[PDB]
Amino acid sequence: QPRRVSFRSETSPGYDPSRPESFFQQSFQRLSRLGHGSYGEVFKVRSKEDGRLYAVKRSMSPFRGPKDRARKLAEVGSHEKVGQHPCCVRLEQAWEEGGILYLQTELCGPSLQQHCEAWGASLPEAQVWGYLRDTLLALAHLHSQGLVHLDVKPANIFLGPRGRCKLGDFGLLVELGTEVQEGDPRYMAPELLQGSYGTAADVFSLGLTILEVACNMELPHGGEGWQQLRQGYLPPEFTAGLSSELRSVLVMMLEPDPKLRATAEALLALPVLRQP
Ligand SMILES: Cc1ccc(O)c(C)c1-n1c(N)c(C(N)=O)c2nc3cc(Br)ccc3nc21
Repeated sequence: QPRRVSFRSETSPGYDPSRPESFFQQSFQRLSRLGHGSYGEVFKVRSKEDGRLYAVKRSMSPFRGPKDRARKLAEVGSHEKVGQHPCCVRLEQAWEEGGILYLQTELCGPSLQQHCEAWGASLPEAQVWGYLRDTLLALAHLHSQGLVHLDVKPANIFLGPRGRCKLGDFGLLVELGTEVQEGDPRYMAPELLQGSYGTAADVFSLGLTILEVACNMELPHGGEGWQQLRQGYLPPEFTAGLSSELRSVLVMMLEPDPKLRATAEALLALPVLRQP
């Protein structure tokens, strides 16, 4: 039986409990599969209730134990803490059935990773600035409530109409308070190695995210190149095309010291990052 999942109607017309098919198969029409992996499968679906378009992600295998169930269900809780924000993916409803967790969110466009692969070059700075502003707005929303995304990267930023984008994938989100999972080392803030976790980590990740898409550069997983991006100076070989304004903003975001690194509110207050 399907049960609703929320951390705040735990018990549908298109779904008959007498029928043996699952709630997902009975109340949704799978138009296409947006992605699949160890996390499970993501489908572009049309709801048989209101007809609007949504995206539903389901886990791959049933819950192994209580720890696995609580680990997967924690994403729903983190998504609720974010709340409704124009630059954050909105969660409609979440439910479990047969040890499988389903998350239904609004349908967004392609991820920033897919867009940059298709463009096959450095993104135009006009597109970069808008994506930097929208993600900073999302980060400022999370940071104001004491939340750290910890996985800001092109794959977790989804494009929208008119050059807008939304932040997604809150599985690694933690609430700073008086349980951290491993993140992508290519976008890892330098202080995370020493266990210093704070909202400043997201700003550094977005800095490397923008640096990657604005220069079409592959971020290193480790080594000397990993250090060079974290010593306070930018690599001149790929940052030549960057404008003086964008380069200065990246230097602010890539400050190795968390105490000195600028905040999302401070960056958004700058005139270059104000909505034109
Ligand atoms: C389904 C879902 C649940 C929770 C959550 O936080 C997010 C961001 C989503 N979610 C979307 N709302 C996507 C979209 N296009 O609207 C979307 N596309 C994906 C593509 C790949 Br490949 C892998 C995972 C994806 N997860 C997605």
